[PDB]
Amino acid sequence: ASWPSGTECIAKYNFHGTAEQDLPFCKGDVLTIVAVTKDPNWYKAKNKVGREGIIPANYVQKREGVKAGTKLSLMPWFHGKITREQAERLLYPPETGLFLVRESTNYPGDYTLCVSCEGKVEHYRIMYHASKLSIDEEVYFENLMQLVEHYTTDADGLCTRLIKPKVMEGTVAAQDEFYRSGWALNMKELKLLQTIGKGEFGDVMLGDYRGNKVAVKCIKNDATAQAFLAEASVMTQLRHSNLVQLLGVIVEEKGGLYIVTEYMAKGSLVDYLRSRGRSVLGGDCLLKFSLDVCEAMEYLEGNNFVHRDLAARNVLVSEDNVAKVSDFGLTKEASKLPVKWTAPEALREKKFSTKSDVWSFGILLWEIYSFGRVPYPRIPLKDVVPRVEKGYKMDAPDGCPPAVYDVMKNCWHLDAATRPTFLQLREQLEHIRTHELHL
Repeated sequence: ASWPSGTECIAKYNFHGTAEQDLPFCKGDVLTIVAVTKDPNWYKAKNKVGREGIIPANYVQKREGVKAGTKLSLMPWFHGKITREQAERLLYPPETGLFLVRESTNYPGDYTLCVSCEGKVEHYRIMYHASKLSIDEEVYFENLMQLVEHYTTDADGLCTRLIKPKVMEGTVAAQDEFYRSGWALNMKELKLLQTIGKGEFGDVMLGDYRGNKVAVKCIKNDATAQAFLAEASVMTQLRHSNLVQLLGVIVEEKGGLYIVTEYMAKGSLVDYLRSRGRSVLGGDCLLKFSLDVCEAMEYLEGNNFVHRDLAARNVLVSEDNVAKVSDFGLTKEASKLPVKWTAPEALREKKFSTKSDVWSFGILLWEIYSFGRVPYPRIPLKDVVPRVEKGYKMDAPDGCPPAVYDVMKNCWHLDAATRPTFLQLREQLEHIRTHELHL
């Protein structure tokens, strides 16, 4: 079947054109299909700037979503909860360098490396502490992939170096999955310029990819890389003008895992507010930011996703002032959470829902109209939930429009079901804007 009009394809190679009708393009460029020609090998398509022309199907890769199934993985040789004996069975015919990683039955929370040395299969314990992996407690690693790169390059103490992986069955190489779905990027074209932020769950760096500024993120404490997979996957499925856009994924076999994202020149919404402040940001600007976030959220709810981590810090601003939700690490379909932003039922119940997201939206608005100030200002972090559950609610910020504050309050009802829908939030923020109840 030919690619329907509107299909997106990423260029695998540079195309210089064979005829005058042809549309040239560079490797990595995004092409939107217009229509297939009389010859299935060529399509009419447009580039980002809109220019149309003919291009070869062979040269482009259809871009599509990737589902982080329970079988999707970056470690063929990883076998999850496999038992010692099982590894012995999986590794029965004595082969030097035949290895496989499994979780640790023996020592809970850690992992175990299993190798076939000399008619025997050695089992080395991999300790997980302070978010790092280590066998000899001399060399540490961020993930099991780097550990395998290492011990494959040299035995470095082990009875033998690793040579051949015992590929678990059902494993789906995420590297070619993201590759075939048009989301794979090349490390050689990425130059990491500087670190924009070193956070608790990941790092973000400004970079240069094929000439354009880009944001690169890596995820901490993710030994199996599943946090990485989960975040990348969901991102390949999100497409809204108020959601930070995924540009691609970078997987170095050594173990460096990165998520390349559009660059947002103005930094987090928190900072933008604090820097420019009250004397610069008018009411329209503040309401405009609220609507931006609200639409992003209505989109997520409409696609059955729960953000679970909505806050001014996780909202970035582009060069021309468009606020976009970012940081989709905790994003999952209707099911640690930041206490000051999370709804009571959410911290207590094991399931999260859009209604908790709405609660967080309420908190975020307060952040917006407070110009970055931190939630629950004069209260100890150990009183919040109990005070809140005892009906406490922050005071409307200084100079906050009463109508805006009522939206906040409406987000803070203790009975989740009574909280507004994101569409109802948009409608009310629009009702406010329409009558200028914010000016």
